[PDB]
Amino acid sequence: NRITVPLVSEVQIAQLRFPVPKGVLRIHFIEAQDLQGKDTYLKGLVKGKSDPYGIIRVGNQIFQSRVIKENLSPKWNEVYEALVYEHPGQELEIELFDEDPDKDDFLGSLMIDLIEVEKERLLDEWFTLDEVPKGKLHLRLEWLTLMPNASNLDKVLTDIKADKDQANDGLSSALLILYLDSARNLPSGNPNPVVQMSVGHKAQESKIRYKTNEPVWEENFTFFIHNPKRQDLEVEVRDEQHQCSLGNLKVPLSQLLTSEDMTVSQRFQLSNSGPNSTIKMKIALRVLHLEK
Ligand SMILES: [Cl-]
Ligand SMILES: [Cl-]
Repeated sequence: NRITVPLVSEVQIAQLRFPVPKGVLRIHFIEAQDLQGKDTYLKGLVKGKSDPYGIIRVGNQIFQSRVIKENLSPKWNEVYEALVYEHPGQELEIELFDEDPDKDDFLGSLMIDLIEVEKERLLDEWFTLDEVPKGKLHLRLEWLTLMPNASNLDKVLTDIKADKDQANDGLSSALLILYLDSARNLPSGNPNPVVQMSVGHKAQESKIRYKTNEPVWEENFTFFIHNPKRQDLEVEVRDEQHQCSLGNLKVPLSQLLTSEDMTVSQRFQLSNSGPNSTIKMKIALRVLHLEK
């Protein structure tokens, strides 16, 4: 005969690791001057119709500028946003081409070291193009860091408004980083649950889970955010089998602006779902900031 007291505690069985951006590089693709024109043997009629455009690379992210026609001093005035991760020796790569009817001619290249850009926070400079006889490109580079509070949001939003360079998909004042853990007690008692997350027009999807009302995903996602004060995270759970909804969740990102470290982590009640139907997530907001 015994009286038994079990000594139980929470133990870390394992650990998921996901990459996170070290920051956001805002790239102003402004203009070039004195680019290489098209060669001829003797001088003649015409000078050669050059139509420059640029390809910009940061890691896996690629950006393509507009083609401006018949001009060796192109003026694009465009702006792109690239996520930057820890990756030693990583560079901003730029190649300029002439849009031709056949093979597009090469108009020069540029390779800038990021950890140099990070160090400078803000550049606004002319660079002499590499691998060409002549040509210079005008860039303005902003290295933006992640802040764990909304104290400076108001100013970046006004800067976004004042910035008049062309942005294909607008500019961002924040990143949304979230962890999709699992869901409980989904409808019917099975479906093949899949989650679709969106902020406005940005959309991303989880993997499919099969024949379960208790799906586990353990996936992480990152979204560019235009304006947290306005935008909602929309979460829809669907049955891949029958393409219908299993419930959804709308989360105004403004709620995060007033939370500790702008992060909430909880079980969320699903609407348009069963009773006690829920989804477990972590959701964090980080405001993009240019400091000195
Ligand atoms: Cl490239
Ligand atoms: Cl995005």
